[PDB]
Amino acid sequence: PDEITTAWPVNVGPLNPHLYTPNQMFAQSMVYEPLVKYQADGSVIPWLAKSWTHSEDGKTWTFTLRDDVKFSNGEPFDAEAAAENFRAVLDNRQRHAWLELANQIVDVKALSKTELQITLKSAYYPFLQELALPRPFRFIAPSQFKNHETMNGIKAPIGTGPWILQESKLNQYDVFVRNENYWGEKPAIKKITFNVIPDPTTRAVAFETGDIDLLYGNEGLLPLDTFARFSQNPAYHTQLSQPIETVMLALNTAKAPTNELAVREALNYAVNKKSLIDNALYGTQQVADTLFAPSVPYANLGLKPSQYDPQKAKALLEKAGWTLPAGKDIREKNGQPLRIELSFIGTDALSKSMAEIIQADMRQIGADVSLIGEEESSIYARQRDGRFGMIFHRTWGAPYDPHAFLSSMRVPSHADFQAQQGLADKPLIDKEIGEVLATHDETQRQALYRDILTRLHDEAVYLPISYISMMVVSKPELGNIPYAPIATEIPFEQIKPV
Repeated sequence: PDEITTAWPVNVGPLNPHLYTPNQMFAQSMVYEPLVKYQADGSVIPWLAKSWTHSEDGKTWTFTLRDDVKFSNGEPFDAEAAAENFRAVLDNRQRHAWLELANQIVDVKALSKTELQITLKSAYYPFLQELALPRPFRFIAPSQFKNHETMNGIKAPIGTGPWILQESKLNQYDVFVRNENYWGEKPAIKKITFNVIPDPTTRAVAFETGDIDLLYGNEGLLPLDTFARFSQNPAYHTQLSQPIETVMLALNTAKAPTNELAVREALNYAVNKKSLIDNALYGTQQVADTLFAPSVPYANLGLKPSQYDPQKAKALLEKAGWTLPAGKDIREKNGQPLRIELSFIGTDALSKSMAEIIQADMRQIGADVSLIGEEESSIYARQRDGRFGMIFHRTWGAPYDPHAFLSSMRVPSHADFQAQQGLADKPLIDKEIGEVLATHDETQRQALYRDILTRLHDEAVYLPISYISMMVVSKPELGNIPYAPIATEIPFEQIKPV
């Protein structure tokens, strides 16, 4: 009644707060906590830090910490424990290159038990928002470091947060219980069991049978026709949030024939996205015309959508010299067929379904898309090294969008750098992304985001497909299930059946 059972496609991992896979971000966020806490309005509030000051040049910050917080094993949280966490994270600095605060922090020291001083290389504006992320700047008890580090593993995953990992059984389940000595608000739920169920259909079956009480996740959570059925079944409860991030193709500007602007612009008019969403996504998601929805901070720019218009796509191709050989449906230019490889995770039925639609729509304008569905490791390798024509991709949701997603475009081992590498203006874009991150002149910050997002739109680097939502299927007794401000978090401590 105050215990729930839910599911996740894999175990939560070791819950090292400072590492990535196989740790699951939402589980790191249940056990470990930040200095400051992200809010839906884009601000942060005091959290383990009660307050803070900064220097006039914006580079030196001093946080006053709570003095009443203990880790779940009774050891105190104080500035020394925080400073040792920052050292453990930055001892592995290379791994966090995607996150610009990890390159900005030049020193962290405890000035006393309650005062923590962080010095930055520059006046990095997103500092507090990156400190609020699920990882890596959250705090494990230093006693649980292994030989004074975390990058080589941890002992027990001891955090300050409202949940404690009770036990994990690999390939089976993970069980958390409420922290009875939490410094903040006491959750209503006392125990949460996660059953490991990798297949979406099997998840839906688990819920119908009553084996689980709650499913919570993005558009991959369960089959969408099933979800629509469940939303009409008065024995169940369902929800669909307002959109949290964009799903899009990345087009390789450095690889033929996507290296041609006119080919990328044509592809951007070839897909009927509303039909795609109604055919493959059961009508449950929203059409996307831009990298970021106009509701994302800094991104209400009046960018012009490319509406589905196969006549215009064909015209653009014809004008660029891609015309149809006698008796053939696939265009050719300089003897080369207009062929494009579309990469995605082959096991993933929803991705395959979308890819088949996109392939069919692009065949109608004379582009031959070849589907390359591979296991996830091979797709991630392709993202990193630029071995793709088109690849499925997504943004990151709040509080990463847009700043941190844009920051990462500079990192060479990410899909977006690779996709953009054929642009003559790539250096300028990357210089402008560095400038926007440290700008405190609000007019210049808006102007730099407008320039970067407008160049990316006008160069047709992406094919935005949908703004996707979180969705929930639950037993009615759990009541209304809230959403967290951070798109990757699950706010279990806010569920309040009574």
